Amino acid sequence: EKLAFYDYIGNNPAKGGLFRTGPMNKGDGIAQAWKGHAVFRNKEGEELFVR
Amino acid sequence: EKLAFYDYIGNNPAKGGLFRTGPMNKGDGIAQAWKGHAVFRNKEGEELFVR
Amino acid sequence: MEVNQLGLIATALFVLVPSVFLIILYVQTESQQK
Amino acid sequence: MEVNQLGLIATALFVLVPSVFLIILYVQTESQQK
Amino acid sequence: TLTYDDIVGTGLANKCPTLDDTARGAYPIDSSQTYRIARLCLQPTTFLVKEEPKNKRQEAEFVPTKLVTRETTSLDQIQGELKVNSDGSLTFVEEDGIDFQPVTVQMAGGERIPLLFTVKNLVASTQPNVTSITTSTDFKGEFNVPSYRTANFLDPKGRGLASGYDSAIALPQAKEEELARANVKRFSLTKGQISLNVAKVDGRTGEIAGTFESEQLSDDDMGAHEPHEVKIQGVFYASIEPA
Amino acid sequence: AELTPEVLTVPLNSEGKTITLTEKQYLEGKRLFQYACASCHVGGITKTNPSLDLRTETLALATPPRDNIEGLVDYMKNPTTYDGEQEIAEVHPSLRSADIFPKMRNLTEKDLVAIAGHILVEPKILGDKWGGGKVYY
Amino acid sequence: SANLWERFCNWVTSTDNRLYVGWFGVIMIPTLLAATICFVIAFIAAPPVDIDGIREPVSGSLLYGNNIITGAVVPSSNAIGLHFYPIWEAASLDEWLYNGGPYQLIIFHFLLGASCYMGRQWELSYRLGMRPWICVAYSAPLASAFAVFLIYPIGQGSFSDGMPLGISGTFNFMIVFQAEHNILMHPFHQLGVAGVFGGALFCAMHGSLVTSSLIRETTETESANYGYKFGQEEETYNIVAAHGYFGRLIFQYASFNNSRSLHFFLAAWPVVGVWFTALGISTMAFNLNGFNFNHSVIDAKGNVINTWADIINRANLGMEVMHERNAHNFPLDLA
Amino acid sequence: METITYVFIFACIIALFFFAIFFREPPRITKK
Amino acid sequence: METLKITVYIVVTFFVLLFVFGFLSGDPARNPKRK
Amino acid sequence: ELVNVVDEKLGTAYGEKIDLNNTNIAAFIQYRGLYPTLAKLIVKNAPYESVEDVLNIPGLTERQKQILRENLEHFTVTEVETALVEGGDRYNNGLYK
Amino acid sequence: MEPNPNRQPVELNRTSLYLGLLLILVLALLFSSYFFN
Amino acid sequence: LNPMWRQGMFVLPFMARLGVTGSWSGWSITGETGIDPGFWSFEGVALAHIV
Amino acid sequence: QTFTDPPTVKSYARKAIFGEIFEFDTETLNSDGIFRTSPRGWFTFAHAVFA
Ligand code: CLA
Ligand code: CLA
Ligand SMILES: CCCCCCCCCCCCCCCC(=O)OC[C@H](COC1O[C@H](CS(=O)(=O)O)[C@@H](O)[C@H](O)[C@H]1O)OC(=O)CCCCCCCCCCCCCCC
Ligand SMILES: CCCCCCCCCCCCO[C@@H]1O[C@H](CO)[C@@H](O[C@H]2O[C@H](CO)[C@@H](O)[C@H](O)[C@H]2O)[C@H](O)[C@H]1O
Ligand SMILES: CCCCCCCCCCCCO[C@@H]1O[C@H](CO)[C@@H](O[C@H]2O[C@H](CO)[C@@H](O)[C@H](O)[C@H]2O)[C@H](O)[C@H]1O
Ligand SMILES: CCNc1nc(NC(C)(C)C)nc(SC)n1
Ligand SMILES: [Ca+2]
Ligand SMILES: [Cl-]
Repeated sequence: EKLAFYDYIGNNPAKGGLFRTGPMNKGDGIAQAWKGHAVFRNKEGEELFVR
Repeated sequence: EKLAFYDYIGNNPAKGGLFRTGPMNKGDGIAQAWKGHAVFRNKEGEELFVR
Repeated sequence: MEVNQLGLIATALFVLVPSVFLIILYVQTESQQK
Repeated sequence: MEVNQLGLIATALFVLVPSVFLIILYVQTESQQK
Repeated sequence: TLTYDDIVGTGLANKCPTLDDTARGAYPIDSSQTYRIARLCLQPTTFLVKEEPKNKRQEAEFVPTKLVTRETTSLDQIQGELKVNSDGSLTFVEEDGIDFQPVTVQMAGGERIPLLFTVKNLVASTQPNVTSITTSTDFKGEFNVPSYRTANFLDPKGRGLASGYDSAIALPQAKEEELARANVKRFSLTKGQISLNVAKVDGRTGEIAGTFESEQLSDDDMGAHEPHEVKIQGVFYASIEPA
Repeated sequence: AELTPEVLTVPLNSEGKTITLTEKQYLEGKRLFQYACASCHVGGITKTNPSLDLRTETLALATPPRDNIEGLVDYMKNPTTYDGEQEIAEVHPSLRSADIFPKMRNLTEKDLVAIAGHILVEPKILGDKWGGGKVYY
Repeated sequence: SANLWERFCNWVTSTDNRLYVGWFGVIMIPTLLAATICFVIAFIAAPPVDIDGIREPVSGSLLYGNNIITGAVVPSSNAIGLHFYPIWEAASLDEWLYNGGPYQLIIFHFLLGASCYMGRQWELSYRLGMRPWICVAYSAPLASAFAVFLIYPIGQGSFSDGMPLGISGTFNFMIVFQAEHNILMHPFHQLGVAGVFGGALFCAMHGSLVTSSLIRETTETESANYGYKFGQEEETYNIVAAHGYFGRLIFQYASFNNSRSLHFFLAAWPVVGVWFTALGISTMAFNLNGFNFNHSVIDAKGNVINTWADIINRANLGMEVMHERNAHNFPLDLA
Repeated sequence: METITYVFIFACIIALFFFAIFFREPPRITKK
Repeated sequence: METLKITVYIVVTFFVLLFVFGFLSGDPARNPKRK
Repeated sequence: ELVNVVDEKLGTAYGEKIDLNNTNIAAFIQYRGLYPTLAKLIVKNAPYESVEDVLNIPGLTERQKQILRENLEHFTVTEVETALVEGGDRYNNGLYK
Repeated sequence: MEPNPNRQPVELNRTSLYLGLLLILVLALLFSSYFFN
Repeated sequence: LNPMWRQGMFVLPFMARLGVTGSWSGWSITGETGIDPGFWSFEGVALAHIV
Repeated sequence: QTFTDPPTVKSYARKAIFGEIFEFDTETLNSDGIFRTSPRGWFTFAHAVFA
């Protein structure tokens, strides 16, 4: 889980604002668990990827 | 309705506190409607009264 | 906890304002020649 | 509305504190003899 | 032999008796002669509290905890019949005794975890065919874990189950659905698991000794919140006699 | 509003017959009741066992009936449990045990009758107060 | 060096110190710093205390949900009673904070130091050539802290019954006390309020009489206070004009003209009254309570005719019947 | 937020204490 | 923990000695006149 | 739904008659000759499936059985409620005068 | 103690008070929006 | 998933970078238990500076 | 309407105590359910003090 967590833009220091005060938690919230890896596919079975 | 409303201890100025600030509405809430007169009775049909 | 929102500012100005008063005087007294 | 709770006190002390500063000086200057 | 004064204040009173390194024998069972336990005794050594894996179910383990109350943990004076069974096994059946003690332990966070460490209504059993009680002759069974606080207990605001207030009388016109759980007191009753595994026998006097491990739930506080899982390790001492 | 002889007329035995006490006996009982009872029966209750009181009705359902002079008197001589199925003179003051409860040594049949009369007269005056406890103080 | 120790003793005892650290001070200064430092931390961060020994923790610190008015430092456990509970008596601090250890560390050091504080109020007076006895005035308020923090607990069998260290915690001590002892109906408490009421009264009398009979030496627009210089020879008010007015308010012989007799009375009254109040709490610490006039006046038939004394008993029962909800298992409250 | 406010004022009173004891106006005799 | 006890004890002894050996040091002497 | 088992029990037989499986021992003091001896036996002798099962307590002298028969109309029986039986609350539920 | 000889008096004229306040107030009019955010 | 840097901790990290990783209350930055930080726990450091 | 399940009956009985039973909107003002006094009350307190 720890490893997956670093791969979330919500921990990227480059996101945010000057008057968006407080901990990172007042934002997206206190992380509880990893929902899991999401694989998208289309009717043909082809695997798609989210930009 | 108006008449029934005056017969509610929540409009009695003698209830309250020195640091219980604000309108009467921050207390019991904004009055919406009169639920109606409540008559209590016991198995024998006798009508009881709430002190 | 479940406190009053204005409690903080009520306490802050309750302390600041009159303290600032006294202080303005004391310093202007203190600096009077002689 | 859905504003910041500390906004009020942040703005209050932001105005009061330095204003109280200047004022303390001006009055102590103003009352210096001769 | 130590009189009362010879123990008072030493903490010695909260310690189940011990057998010496010698006593590693075996006690005989007549199977045609009723037997009873004149004195079962359980002394806690550790209290582990399984931690809630947060939302991320990752499998949780038991963790040590500090004993915030004091040396008041031991169960003593337990007693009942140790009936011999057809298959030659033994099952202990408790009748009465200081069979429970309210314990409170703290955790990493600082959280106090109160539990009613007990073995009420124990029903321990052994292996089939057990002519004589040798070292490590496992006893296993369940017991009942009654609510931590009993029916009459009142919360800081007067509300109670068998007695006390009906609601949050301090908030006369507040919505009640939200307060439901804390106004309506529930009395929890659950089962527990324990295993007394011998280590020292002494057929001579018929007094075995050993160590135990039991698991049970902690206080749910009249059902206001979920109970924590607890594991308890310690030592025990039993006095078997024909009677 | 007074203690008339009408109020001092309490049941003597089980067969309805009554006796009438006099303002002297009353006071005297009241004094004796304090001397050897109040200690534990102050105000009609029972400190070392709050489940059994001196309310006349309680004494009525006792066994044997202890709600009359004859009854209470027997009791003060040979005490029993509420079902009467057991003598308790050993842990309850009584005549047959004055060696153990000295306060009961002086006590003579005249005294026992007064104490008994007091118990039946009090609730007549005080009412609910006599039986109940602090709730009624 | 005239001799280190010889010197040390000259410093300690020196009357040239900004604050007179005396001989008594050598015990005071440390005990008082411990009491104070432990308190402040407790009051702010200590966790819940099982005051009644029934595993029902009462949190009384700011960080655990309290505010200045409610917050307090909770008394040691009842499981502990009168036993000594120094930190080195606990498997851990966690255990020590749960059984109310901080309470003892505080009351003992405070009471210790506050006594030496008295011992000091003597010493300095000696090193300065002034008459003693001031320290004897301070014996009253001290004798109270003692009564409320130690005598009462010794008497009652537990430190858990000592007065808590907090605002509301004190009201608790009072309300319950009243229920178990009916103090308002005790001679000693009454003498206490006479002394306190009286004190405040007299404090106002003197204060006004004097301030009102001050010799004019100030401008119409100048603080009337400046009319006094530190280190004056003669008096700053007309004690003869003061007496002149006050003697006419009531009547001459019922008025002071001797400043010394005035000031003795001024000190004697409150101190004597509080001494009795302190002896009240120290006396009701052995269950010799206030007058019990319950069901005294009864009528011609035997009916009970209530007096205000009875209306007081009901209010007391309410307190009795509700305090310590879960701590009692039996009929009589003998503890 | 409340805790901070309570401790702050307390901390301010103790500061006052200090200055009052150690930074008073030296009390001068006769001449004034 | 058994240590702290020791330390505390030492510490209290110091001061208590400083106290007795103090008034012992001819305290009556210390004062304005007659000594 | 969360309900106060005790306040609910008061809407059944318990609450109208002496519950042989729940009601506290002192309740037996309101009928002639049941208290000391019998009440102990009744309570001590676990739960009952029906009021009559009381008549079956081992040892009951012929007279006791007589008395019991007389007062059966004042008894009932309902599921054993833990909140009311735990803690030995049937021998002392913390109520006095 | 000797009257420390390194001290001078401090001054703030009326105009400075005004220029000062004008700055404090307007900064406050500029940042309050972001404080309340 | 909820480490100091998600909780707007600013000083707490500089104390771990050099050793102080425990609390007198029992917990620790790495997530271990039963550890004895001794006197130099975050509380300790904080205590020290104040003095 | 009529209600017979103890809890609901008691709920209303618990309300009858204040006189006529009403329906409040507690959300809006985020009320707490603790009585506050009317202007009549405040004006009276303020003037009795000032006086
Ligand atoms: C010096 C660097 C520094 C840094 C990097 C941080 C960083 C942080 N602090 Mg800390 N803090 C500091 C100093 C610092 N602090 C000091 C000195 C104090 C004492 C007051 C605090 C008290 C403090 C508290 C009480 C809390 C934090 C918290 C936090 C986190 C807050 C997130 C946030 O809302 O930022 C907001 C950043 C800003 C609002 C900056 C904007 C400044 C603008 C508005 C004004 C500039 C002034 C003026 C108008 C300029 C005009 C000039 C004129 C000439 C024109 C963050 C990691 C919070 C936390 O831990 O949450 C979990 C928390 O609760 N800090
Ligand atoms: C003179 C009488 C007066 C009266 C009777 C009222 C009455 C009312 N006002 Mg108004 N108000 C007044 C003057 C008055 N106001 C003034 C001068 C202002 C300008 C600031 C306002 C601004 C105002 C606002 C902005 C609002 C009200 C609202 C309300 C209602 C508020 C309910 C409440 O929370 O009270 C609370 C009463 C108190 C907190 C009094 C306690 C005073 C104590 C704490 C301190 C005393 C000072 C000091 C510590 C003493 C020490 C002395 C020393 C020598 C020892 C109420 C009907 C509210 C409303 O309309 O809600 C719908 C609202 O939002 N009022
Ligand atoms: C286990 C214990 C560990 C202890 C460690 C510390 C050892 C001792 C002292 C030094 C530490 C710093 C002390 C600060 C002193 C000071 O301010 O006074 C400085 C003055 C100036 O004189 C003076 O100062 C002179 C020198 S000069 O001005 O420094 O040059 C000096 O020669 C003279 O003797 C002296 O009296 O000293 C005094 O008058 C004696 C003061 C005694 C201390 C008071 C304690 C009282 C406690 C009260 C409780 C409430 C407060 C709670 C607060 C938290
Ligand atoms: C039941 C147990 C009884 C135990 C008794 C134990 C007694 C132990 C020591 C007794 C010591 C007497 O000790 C002696 O006292 C005199 C004062 O009288 C001190 O003399 C001291 O006082 C003068 C002032 O009078 C100072 O200027 C001098 O610097 C100081 O030392 C000696 O320096 C000290 O050595
Ligand atoms: C200003 C005055 C300050 C006074 C401070 C006084 C402090 C007094 C005592 C501190 C005692 C700490 O005592 C110590 O606590 C830790 C838990 O935290 C215990 O437990 C610790 O050591 C054992 C090994 O012994 C480890 O397996 C365990 O994981 C560890 O937590 C120790 O067995 C105990 O010896
Ligand atoms: C000097 C003014 N006279 C005077 N007299 C009195 N007499 C009583 C009885 C009140 C003490 N008091 C004062 S004020 C302490 N003053
Ligand atoms: Ca939790
Ligand atoms: Cl309690």
